[PDB]
Amino acid sequence: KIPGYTYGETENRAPFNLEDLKLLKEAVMFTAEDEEYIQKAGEVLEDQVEEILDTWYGFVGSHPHLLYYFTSPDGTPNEKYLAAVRKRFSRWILDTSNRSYDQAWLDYQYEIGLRHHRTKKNQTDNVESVPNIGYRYLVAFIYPITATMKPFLARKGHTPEEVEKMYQAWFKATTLQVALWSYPYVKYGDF
Amino acid sequence: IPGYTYGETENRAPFNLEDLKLLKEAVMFTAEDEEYIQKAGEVLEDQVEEILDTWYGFVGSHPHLLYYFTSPDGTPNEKYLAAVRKRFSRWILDTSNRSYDQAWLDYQYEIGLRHHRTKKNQTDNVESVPNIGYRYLVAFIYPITATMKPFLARKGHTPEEVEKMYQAWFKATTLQVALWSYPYVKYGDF
Ligand code: HEM
Ligand code: HEM
Ligand SMILES: NC(=O)c1cccnc1
Ligand SMILES: NC(=O)c1cccnc1
Repeated sequence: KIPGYTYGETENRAPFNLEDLKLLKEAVMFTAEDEEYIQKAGEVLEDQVEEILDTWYGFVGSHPHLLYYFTSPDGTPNEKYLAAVRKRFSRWILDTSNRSYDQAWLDYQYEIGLRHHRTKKNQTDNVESVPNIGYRYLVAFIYPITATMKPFLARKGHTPEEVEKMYQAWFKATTLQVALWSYPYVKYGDF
Repeated sequence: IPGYTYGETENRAPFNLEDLKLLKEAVMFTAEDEEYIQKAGEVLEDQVEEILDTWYGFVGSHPHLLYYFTSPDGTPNEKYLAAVRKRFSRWILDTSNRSYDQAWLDYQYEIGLRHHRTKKNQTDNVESVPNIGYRYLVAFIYPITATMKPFLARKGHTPEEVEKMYQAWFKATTLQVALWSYPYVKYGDF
C-alpha cells in the first residue's frame, strides 16, 4: 500500500462533474483516440518510470527556487517528503494511462490540486515545509512534464508517427489535469 | 489597432523581472528560445490569417467556447469577435518580436485582466459574458501550441529548425498563460 495514496477514497466530492470534464476534454481536443493512445503510452512508459522520475526530480533539484517546495524551514530538502511524494508521483504516471477518467478520477484530481495548494500541502506526509506552491509554477511545469516525456516514448522502437500520437495524448492529458488542479487556487466563481 | 495598449497600460504588473527570470527557468526558456521565437515570427508573419482562421474555427465549432463572445441573447457578437481578432493577430507578432521586459510584463497582466471579469468586455465596449473560466485558458495551451506546428514547417526550414521554433512557441504560450492566472488566483497563492 502506497502511503498517502487515497485514489477512490477521498474526503471530498470534486466540485466538477463528468459534464464539466466532457467540455474540458473538448477544449484540449482530447477524444476516444487519445484514450487509446494514452493507454499505449502507459505500455511504453511502464518499465521506464524510475528513469522518468530521475529526470523530473533532477530538474527540480537543479533549481533552488523549485526544490524550495520540498524544503524544511532551514532551506534543506526534506528527504522523507521527497521520497514519499515520489511513490505517489510514480503511481500518477500509471493512473494517467490506466484509469478511466470517471468521477473517481475527478475526485482524485481535486485531491492532487488541494495537495499542491495551501489547503492540504504538507498534511499527507505530516511534514514541516513551505505552505503553498505558487500556481504560476504548476502551469509552468506543463512544459517540462510534457516535453521531457518525448524521448522515453521513443525508446521502445515505435515509429515517429506513433510516438507523435502517444506524445500528443500525454500533452493533452497533462494540460487537462493542471487545468483541473487550478480549482483550489482560483477565486470562487472564476474557474 | 483599436484597444491595443501595449506600453501604455494604466497598471504596473504585480510580477517583476526577477519573477519572470524564475518563471522562464520553470518553462526551460533560455537565450536559445529567444532566438528561435524571433525566427518563428519571420516564418509566421504572413501566415497570421490562416492561423487565425484555424483558431477561430476551433472556437466557433464548440458552443461552450464560442459562448465567451456571445451577446446576452446567446448569439455571437461578430463585432466583438472581429475587434479581438486584430489584437490576437498582433499578439502572435508580439510573442516573437518584443523583448520580454517590463513593458511586456505589464501587457501580460493586461491580457490576463481582459479574460478575467476585471476588464472583460470593457476594451471593445461590448455586452457579453462577464468572465472566462480559468480552466479554459489552461486548456487552450494545447490547441494554441499544437496547431501552430504545421505553420512553422511551411517555409522550408529544416526539421531541427522547425522543432526548435515549435518548442520555443510551446514554452512562450505556457509562460504567458501562467502569468495570466494572476487576476484569477486567490490573493497570495500565485
Ligand atoms: C505539470 C505539473 C505537475 C504535475 C504533473 C505534478 C504531479 C504531482 C503528483 C502526482 C503528486 C502526488 C499527488 C498525490 O498525493 O497523490 C504531486 C505532489 C507534489 N508536488 Fe507536484 N506536480 C506538478 C507541479 C508541481 C510543481 C510546480 C511543484 C514545485 C516544485 C511540485 C511539487 C510538489 C510537492 C511539494 C508535492 C507534495 C504535496 C503535498 O504535500 O502533498 N509539483 N505532484
Ligand atoms: C492559450 C490561451 C489563450 C490565448 C493565447 C489567448 C489570446 C488572446 C489575446 C492575445 C487576446 C487579445 C488581448 C488584447 O486585448 O490585446 C485575447 C482576448 C480574448 N480572448 Fe483569449 N486567449 C486564450 C484563451 C482564451 C479562451 C479559452 C477563450 C474562450 C473562448 C478566449 C476568448 C477571448 C475573449 C472573449 C477575448 C476578449 C476579451 C476582452 O473582452 O477583452 N481566450 N485572447
Ligand atoms: N519534479 C517534478 O516535476 C515533481 C515532482 C514531484 C511532485 N510534483 C512535481
Ligand atoms: N480562438 C482562440 O483561441 C481565441 C480567439 C480570440 C481570443 N482568444 C482566444
